[PDB]
Amino acid sequence: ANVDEAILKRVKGWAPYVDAKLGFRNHWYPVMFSKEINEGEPKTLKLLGENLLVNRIDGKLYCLKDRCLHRGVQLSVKVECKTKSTITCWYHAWTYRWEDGVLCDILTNPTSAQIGRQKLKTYPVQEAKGCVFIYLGDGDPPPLARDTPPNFLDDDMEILGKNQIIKSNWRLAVENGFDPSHIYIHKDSILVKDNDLALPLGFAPGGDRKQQTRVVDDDVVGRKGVYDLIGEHGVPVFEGTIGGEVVREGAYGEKIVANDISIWLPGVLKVNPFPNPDMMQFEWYVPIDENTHYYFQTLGKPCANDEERKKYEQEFESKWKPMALEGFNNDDIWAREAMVDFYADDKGWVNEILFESDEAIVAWRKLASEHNQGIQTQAHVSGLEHHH
Amino acid sequence: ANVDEAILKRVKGWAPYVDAKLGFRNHWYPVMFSKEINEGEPKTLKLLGENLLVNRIDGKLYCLKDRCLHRGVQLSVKVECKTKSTITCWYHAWTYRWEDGVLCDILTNPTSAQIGRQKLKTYPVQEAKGCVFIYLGDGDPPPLARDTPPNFLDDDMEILGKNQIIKSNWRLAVENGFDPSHIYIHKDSILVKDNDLALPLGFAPGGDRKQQTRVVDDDVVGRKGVYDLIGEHGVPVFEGTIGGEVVREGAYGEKIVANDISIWLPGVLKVNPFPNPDMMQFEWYVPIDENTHYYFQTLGKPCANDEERKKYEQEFESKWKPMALEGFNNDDIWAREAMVDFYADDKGWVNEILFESDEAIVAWRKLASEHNQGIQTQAHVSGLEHHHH
Amino acid sequence: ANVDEAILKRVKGWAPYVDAKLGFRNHWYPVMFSKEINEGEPKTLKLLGENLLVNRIDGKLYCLKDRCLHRGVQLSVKVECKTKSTITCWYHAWTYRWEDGVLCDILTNPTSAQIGRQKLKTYPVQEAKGCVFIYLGDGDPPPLARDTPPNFLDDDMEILGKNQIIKSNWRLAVENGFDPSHIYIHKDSILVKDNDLALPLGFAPGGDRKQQTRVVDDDVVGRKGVYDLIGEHGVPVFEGTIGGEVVREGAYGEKIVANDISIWLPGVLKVNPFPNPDMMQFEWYVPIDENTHYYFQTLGKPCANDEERKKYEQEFESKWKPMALEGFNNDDIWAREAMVDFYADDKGWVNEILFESDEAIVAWRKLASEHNQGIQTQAHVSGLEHHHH
Amino acid sequence: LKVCAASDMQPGTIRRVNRVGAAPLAVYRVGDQFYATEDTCTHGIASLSEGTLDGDVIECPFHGGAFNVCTGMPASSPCTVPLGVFEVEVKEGEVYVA
Amino acid sequence: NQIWLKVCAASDMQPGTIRRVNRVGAAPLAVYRVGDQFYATEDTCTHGIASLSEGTLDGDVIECPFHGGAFNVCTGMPASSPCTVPLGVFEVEVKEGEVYVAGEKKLE
Ligand code: FES
Ligand code: FES
Ligand code: FES
Ligand code: FES
Ligand code: FES
Ligand SMILES: [Fe+2]
Ligand SMILES: [Fe+2]
Ligand SMILES: [Fe+2]
Repeated sequence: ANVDEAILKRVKGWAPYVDAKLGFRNHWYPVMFSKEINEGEPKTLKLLGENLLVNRIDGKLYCLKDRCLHRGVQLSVKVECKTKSTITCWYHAWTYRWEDGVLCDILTNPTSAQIGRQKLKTYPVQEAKGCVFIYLGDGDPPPLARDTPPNFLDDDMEILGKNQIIKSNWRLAVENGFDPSHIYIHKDSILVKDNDLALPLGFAPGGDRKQQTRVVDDDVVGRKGVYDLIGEHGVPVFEGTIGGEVVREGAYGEKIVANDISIWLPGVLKVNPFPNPDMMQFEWYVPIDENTHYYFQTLGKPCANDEERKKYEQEFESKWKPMALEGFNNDDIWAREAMVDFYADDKGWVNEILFESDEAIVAWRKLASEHNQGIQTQAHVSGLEHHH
Repeated sequence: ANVDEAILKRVKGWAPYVDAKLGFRNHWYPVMFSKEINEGEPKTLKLLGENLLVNRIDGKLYCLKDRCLHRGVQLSVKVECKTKSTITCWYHAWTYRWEDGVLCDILTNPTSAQIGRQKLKTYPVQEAKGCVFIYLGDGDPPPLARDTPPNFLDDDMEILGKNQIIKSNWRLAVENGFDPSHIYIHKDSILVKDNDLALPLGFAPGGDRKQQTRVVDDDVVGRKGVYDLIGEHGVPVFEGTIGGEVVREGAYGEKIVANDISIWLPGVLKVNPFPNPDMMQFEWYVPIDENTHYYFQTLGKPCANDEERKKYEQEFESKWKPMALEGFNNDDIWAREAMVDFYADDKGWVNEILFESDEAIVAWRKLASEHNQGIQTQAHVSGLEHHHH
Repeated sequence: ANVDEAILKRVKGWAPYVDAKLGFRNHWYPVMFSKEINEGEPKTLKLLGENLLVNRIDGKLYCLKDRCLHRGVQLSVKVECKTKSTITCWYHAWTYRWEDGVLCDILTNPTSAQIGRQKLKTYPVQEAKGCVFIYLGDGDPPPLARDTPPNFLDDDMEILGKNQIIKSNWRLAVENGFDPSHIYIHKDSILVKDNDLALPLGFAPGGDRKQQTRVVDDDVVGRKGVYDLIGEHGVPVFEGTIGGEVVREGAYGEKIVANDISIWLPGVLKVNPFPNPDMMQFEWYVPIDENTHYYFQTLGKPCANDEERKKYEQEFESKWKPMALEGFNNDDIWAREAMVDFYADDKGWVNEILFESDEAIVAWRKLASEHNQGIQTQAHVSGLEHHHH
Repeated sequence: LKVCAASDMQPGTIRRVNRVGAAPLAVYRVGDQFYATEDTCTHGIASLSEGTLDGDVIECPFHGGAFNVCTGMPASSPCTVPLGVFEVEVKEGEVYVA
Repeated sequence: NQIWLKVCAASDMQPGTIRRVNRVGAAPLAVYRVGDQFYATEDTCTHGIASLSEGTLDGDVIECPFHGGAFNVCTGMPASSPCTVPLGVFEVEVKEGEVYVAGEKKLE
């Protein structure tokens, strides 16, 4: 419980999601690209409120908690990797194996009874598509595929990305990403004009509530997500009016994009196709703490051979990165930030006034609340508590 | 309750005033000068903790709460006034009317069930004496005169002044203003020498407790305030001694000023005459948040024709602003700031050791406790009371 | 009650020490060097969370609380020392005697009933060895000797040092200083090579719990302290191994330093001999607030006369201060800072996993818990709270 | 000096006693016992005769400080300075005080 | 006298007391009497350097005096945080009113 019991009892339907200010434990989360972490060059990051160290040893990634068992310092204050397989705390030289985190030696007292009798927390790490995934959870991990949107892991699918740190709770970033009506903020986006995109200002919902989304609960690999289907029965708005006077128009353009929008646990959005008809955008909102998340952006594109990979690498670099990942998504960044104050005291969850297009977000909240693998608490961060 | 109930239980005399950290709700407050806001150029400010938007439409001022009803963003992050009489939230284009804050359009869903069924909070605005006054309150406003001191609104009274954000709670500003012994801090003001003021170091009180003040509960216009009457039975002190020896003297100039000192709800001091016998000073201490106030200073002078107005505005800009509003009151700004730490944990309200001239401050605390029109609460700020359903 | 009662319930061995986040009241603390305070030039500092004003009057030091009794302002905002023996508050001119804090005059009301019936808190001040000590406690102070390590006050001992503000709780600095195994952080210090020191990586302890330390609670002048005796039955570690392979060696010099290490209430370390075999280091970790301390470093060397003392001041300014007080103890500063997050929520005091050399710290924590002269609380800072039966 | 009569005030009540150009007193009845102190709180300028009695303890209306009406001892923070006590005597059921 | 260590007589320990056994050249042990039953663990808390024989026995639960961690004396399994590492359990045998404790722990 990260949130006052009085607030959780009022949002009955999706209490678990409101409680998860630190994110969901027992999922995989991308933290960096494979190229950012070199052989014997440990890197620091915070994930779900926990300081971690990642190292590459004979090509394989390892993840230790960046907190000495002894006096709780970060080892990364001064990294001492004295053998290929170990790290030695700078303070009193408690030495841990990267493989299993066992306290295998203490240079300051080789006779100590603690030797062999303590273990630093380790997390599983996996590389896929030149992305580094950490299983921030306990016990054997599930397959990575369960926590990836469909198609991300496809053999021919070429993944290129951008990662950065953003000052909002991860959940504000998720809701903004999946908000069908938020595309208003993108109306002056330079990608629109320049890649000649069709973009409505909004949607008149048609059909009934249940036809606004498809809640996915039946994926063979265990994925849990929601498709936004507002486009199927609803009418795209291209002329916004104030008392029947046209004040603003949509983007009239030839390229049809973002037919297929899905949010997945633990917090990754898939937009097919985007930002061009032969590409899709996979973007995670990875919880760093209460107030912060990684905006982990990737663009996927099928490529048969090296001649087409090199081609895609080129226009990612010179077109899609600057124009889409930045020129489009930067408005999402400040939109996320604009929501911090209303949600800061956990009261926004009670005090918001939702409208018709928010059914997509309501379906994500309910899906997140019933199919997440655990609530990260301050107890996981500082040390689990329990009295007899 | 903005304050630990253990502190409030101890301050029986004036608990509501100690609670009033964010200010008194359902009162008029000035926030800026008429000339500071142009037609169709909306301004952001914070008042009693609330983010507000102000606009001039066809010469008339309107005030919306600067928080979209939907996801609670500030409209002001990206102002989209898309027709003369509306504002559109930059996020999902919910569109509000300045005039009544009715939700009237949504450009992202013209067919929404919300349109016409929701209302952004609004506050009454009113220009008077070149000043913008907001009623930070619910329901129909009272007349402005209830929350202005005597003679502020007199037709002949030309009001000139200035405004800035001071980093102190509004109550520390009020008490410093109305504090009869605080004149000690002014003893070296350029104003005292260069305008030949008589300024004692303080007063040795005489008479009984009741005589130290006149509590105004009887004003026909409904005004509530306190006059400082320490001078009526008091002995002015012009020689400061330590152990018999004179260490400081008062100012022995010709011009007697400040014969009439009054503080009024919601927090406005009147000093008459000041800083010259033909003039009076009206100053507000307007709550922005718990740590901040507008120091809204004005000087008044009766001006029966357009020659006298021009004569006044010239000596305001050349003499009285820089000599009085700055060269005298600048010492009041850092005096206020110096009380912050002692009152910041709310324990100063228990631990202060008062002396006899603080009778006037105690009278103001009781007055303010009994006759305020409401306590602003963090509940009002985060918007959990007296909105539209 | 500085700490969650549930944490204090868990640390049965040393609850008072874990509570002593603001430090121990009723002890002497060094705050500055004699040469930094000149005749009639009052100096401001914070000690145990209290703002203090120190002044030198006819060469002698006095200390008042920097907080006027009336509205809780720092006198230091505008110092008005109008007679030799008094200070006048710049606000309403309450006037206090340095010698006893008595409210002896008010310039703004020389008839006040408060005159002679109120008292500003004073603290005793003593100079020794060019160092200013303040007794942050109540009533008659003990001799300075009780709260200084053996030999600091010796007639022959020339004391040179420096002082700075470090961002950690004082207890993290104490424990780092007395920690036998922290010597590992010093392995590559410029001073170990440039002064040919012997320096192990650590110690393999021998003997039982009781032989790891000597708990001094029987000194003739009342000092309470712990000697680190890990070296007496313990083997120094000169070869650091991982999986039986040598990955680091200690330093093999002829100079034996730091044989004799003791920590003393209220938090002062004695390291003998250091940094040279003819010298001692005395260092204080003085609590400023819960996040901050003075790192008050001194080096002692017996000089018998003017001649010696001037050579020592040259090798202090040229070698010892830069090579040792900076080049060695800089590692201690960032080591202390590295423990702040773990202890910041007080959880560290429950979750730490100790090993054998931590017997010395445990002995310190119990000694401090049992022989401190009182816990400083936030109530001592703002004003003591007590309700009747 | 004359104040009032034994049954002119009840158990657990206070009574201000002004004086010909002198600092006012406060008279308390604790059961059928009578005590006198200064009216002014030693912690500021409050009138204790406007406070709440609780057995032998007068609580100051300003900041919630308190004194024992017998001894004058501070009983509650923030009071630290003891209260001036005056000698009290009732002859023929007429309360006089010194 | 290494396989089985002679401790004391069974009636020379009140139900809910603890006795520390110092073995030479190895870690001390703690022997607890829970009602009529006897149990033994390592004396040294697995969370630090505390002696569990100076803790509080509450039925079959030993509370460490350092940080308030605790263990089931029967299983050696942690019973309160911050303890997470199981105590070594040592077989005790009461042979002829006489308490013997194993000189080596059960295999983890
Ligand atoms: S803090 Fe890491 S070994 Fe001591
Ligand atoms: S937050 Fe203003 S329209 Fe959605
Ligand atoms: S605050 Fe110092 S005299 Fe009033
Ligand atoms: S004036 Fe009586 S308690 Fe402060
Ligand atoms: S040493 Fe036993 S709980 Fe920490
Ligand atoms: Fe977007
Ligand atoms: Fe003033
Ligand atoms: Fe050190």
